[PDB]
Amino acid sequence: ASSVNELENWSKWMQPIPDSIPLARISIPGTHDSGTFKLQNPIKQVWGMTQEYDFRYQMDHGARIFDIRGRLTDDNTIVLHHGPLYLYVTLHEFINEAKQFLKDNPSETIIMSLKKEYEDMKGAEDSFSSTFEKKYFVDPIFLKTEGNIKLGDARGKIVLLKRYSGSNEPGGYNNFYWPDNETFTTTVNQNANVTVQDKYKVSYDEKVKSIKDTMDETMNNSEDLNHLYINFTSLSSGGTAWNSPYYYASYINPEIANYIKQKNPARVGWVIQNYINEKWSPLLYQEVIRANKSLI
Repeated sequence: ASSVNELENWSKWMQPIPDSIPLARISIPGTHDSGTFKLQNPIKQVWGMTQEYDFRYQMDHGARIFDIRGRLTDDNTIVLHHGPLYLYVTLHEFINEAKQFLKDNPSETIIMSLKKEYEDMKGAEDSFSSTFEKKYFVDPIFLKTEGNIKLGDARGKIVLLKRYSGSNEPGGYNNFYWPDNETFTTTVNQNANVTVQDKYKVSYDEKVKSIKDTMDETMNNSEDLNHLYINFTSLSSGGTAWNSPYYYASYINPEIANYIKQKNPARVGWVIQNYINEKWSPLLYQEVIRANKSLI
């Protein structure tokens, strides 16, 4: 029906968006350190938890991008980690969850970002990349197309955003530089450029500015279909005393959500946040999705 109302369905919001629009152009809600939701021990919670609900919950709240951090085991499987902390979640669990969501809502697509979080468990046969490629990537859900991937091709599939080196299988978005604690720009492939604001471990003030300035850039460089803009709102600092990603998220989330609503942009980019829920005032993920009214 191509109605703007259809964006209101957090479980089917990409449905109204045209097939020819590059994913890069679409404004997408995403979560940071997505697999940290099973942590219960208060110490590991004030240190590693960045989400409080599961993968399926996150997706039903609009999230389509996932920050998956892996670790190679002796059993030659990949499990989710957060630093040296074993998250009681596996890659199979995530993919399993992604497939069931895509089964229910085939109009949707989920973008999976994969990074190696901790060193290979001494005893594994293969390396991290080959193990991921032989055992998992080989599954059909994974889109094997490259370039400036469009919505139409990715529908009902999982698009990879490689954040590991050593790939030997075409598919998704190639791996790229990505320097530590910074905002930068590079080229993914021959059909796409990237701009990433990933200033984690920085002052609350410097962070908010960095988010807003990167968002202003995308706001004005809106129609540039060949440009990726990944804006991380997530922020971590020396916790153990109200300095947790949770304290920051409670402020930054409504802050940015309002900023979006107020500005009413045509493009906000790929906004990767911590703690996706229904507690904060304006709702970040909702404003990000609504900014796609432009494409309709």
